[PDB]
Amino acid sequence: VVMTQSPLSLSVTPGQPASISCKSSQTLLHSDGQTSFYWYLQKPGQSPQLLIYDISSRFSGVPDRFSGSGSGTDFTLKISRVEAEDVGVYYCMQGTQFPWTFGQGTKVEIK
Amino acid sequence: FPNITNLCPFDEVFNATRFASVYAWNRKRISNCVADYSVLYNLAPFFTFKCYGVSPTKLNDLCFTNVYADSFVIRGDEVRQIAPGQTGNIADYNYKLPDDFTGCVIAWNSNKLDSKVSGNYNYLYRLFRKSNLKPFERDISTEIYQAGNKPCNGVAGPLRSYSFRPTYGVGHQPYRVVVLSFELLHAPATVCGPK
Amino acid sequence: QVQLVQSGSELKKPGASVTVSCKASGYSFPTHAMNWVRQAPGQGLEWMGWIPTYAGFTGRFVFSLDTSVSTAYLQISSLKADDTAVYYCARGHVLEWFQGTLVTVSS
Ligand SMILES: *[C@@H]1O[C@H](CO[C@@H]2O[C@@H](C)[C@@H](O)[C@@H](O)[C@@H]2O)[C@@H](O[C@@H]2O[C@H](CO)[C@@H](O)[C@H](O)[C@H]2NC(C)=O)[C@H](O)[C@H]1NC(C)=O
Ligand SMILES: *[C@@H]1O[C@H](CO)[C@@H](O)[C@H](O)[C@H]1NC(C)=O
Ligand SMILES: *[C@@H]1O[C@H](CO)[C@@H](O)[C@H](O)[C@H]1NC(C)=O
Repeated sequence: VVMTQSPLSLSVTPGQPASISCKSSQTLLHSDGQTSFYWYLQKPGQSPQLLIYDISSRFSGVPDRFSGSGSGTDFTLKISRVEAEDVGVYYCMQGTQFPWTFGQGTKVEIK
Repeated sequence: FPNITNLCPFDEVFNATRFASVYAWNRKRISNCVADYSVLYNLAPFFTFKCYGVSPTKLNDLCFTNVYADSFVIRGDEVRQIAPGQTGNIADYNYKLPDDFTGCVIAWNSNKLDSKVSGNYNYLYRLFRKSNLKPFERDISTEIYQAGNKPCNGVAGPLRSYSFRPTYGVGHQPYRVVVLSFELLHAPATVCGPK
Repeated sequence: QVQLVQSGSELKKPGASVTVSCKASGYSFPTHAMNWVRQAPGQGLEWMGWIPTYAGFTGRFVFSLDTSVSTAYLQISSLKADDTAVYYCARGHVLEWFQGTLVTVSS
């Protein structure tokens, strides 16, 4: 299992779009009934919430600002408008209905 | 109506992470809750919203004794079978409505959630029975039915799976179906909104 | 949508056992889906186990839930460990959602 997030951190400029990515040797199915790839956001001092991706193009979750994509061996999450709210750590995960293995996390700091 | 402050948990039926087989469908009961059919209307009905006996527009003001939610997954071409007076493999062997049904049938395309590239084979349905199924009847047993010309205590002379794949055209994509069966004025009504 | 509530923290000495609480809001179900997830101090997150099973780690961490409430019961059979981690209760039926608690051991 690889589950590795490449960037250490993103640019801090408010209003500046930016993206992160996670690589794997597990690029297709991991799950029992659907897919293999999710993102979590953990704000400092808080439990994580979920952002949802798939192998073929798909993107879901509660917020509509974020966009998931990926190709090859690498899964990507991007942020468009940066409100300086999204300060914390973003993580990659591979389960679905099914439990999971997990990545290391990447830091997003906004100033 | 009489100081009920609870809200109907429609989200626990409609936003579920897992859906039932056609047979052995999930059946939830809603009572002692304030209805809000604003949510289940022109927000996310997607493909269809077909009601019998009510006008959806004023559904929020009718007041039911009980509301029952029957939830399951079927192949898209079979959606027309979840209706009064219909026949076919689902209507005859898996899920049947009474022909005097007063509820609403809501359905949408779940290809993005249920289909797999190799195929999602976790959804089963009944293909054979000794007789047709009665309205709301459930039968989840296995009878190695296909005796052909010889009764079997082996395999054949049971149930079958669906194959759900993102690319099988349209009629073969899976659909999530929720049926809201209404029990109206058989006892003083308990579930409504604005009244 | 569905919220979870857990006891905020627990503290006890090595050799002792503890139980971690959790309850979910909701009205009815035919079955259960849930996960216990751990965040070690300064690391990413690890699966502890699904509806009473194991994530690959066995022994100290065992559990047995009853229902949608008292859905928890994460049990640590022994605190003779450096597992001064935050534990999370994950909801698996409507939209995935997390809540957590801190469990420690004093010197
Ligand atoms: C069911 O969930 C929706 C929101 O879920 C989104 O849409 C789904 C189809 C799916 O793609 C999910 O992954 C998405 O996150 C609830 O919609 C909310 O309704 C209230 C009404 O006041 C509104 O204020 C919120 O903004 C809506 N939420 C979003 C993200 O738009 C819906 O109420 C839930 N319940 C039912 C019965 O449908
Ligand atoms: C729901 O949407 C349809 C168009 O798709 C519209 O004709 C109808 O009037 C809307 N219903 C209500 C109550 O606004
Ligand atoms: C039910 O919803 C419709 C939507 O157009 C609204 O006009 C109507 O007033 C609502 N019912 C009541 C009793 O308010």
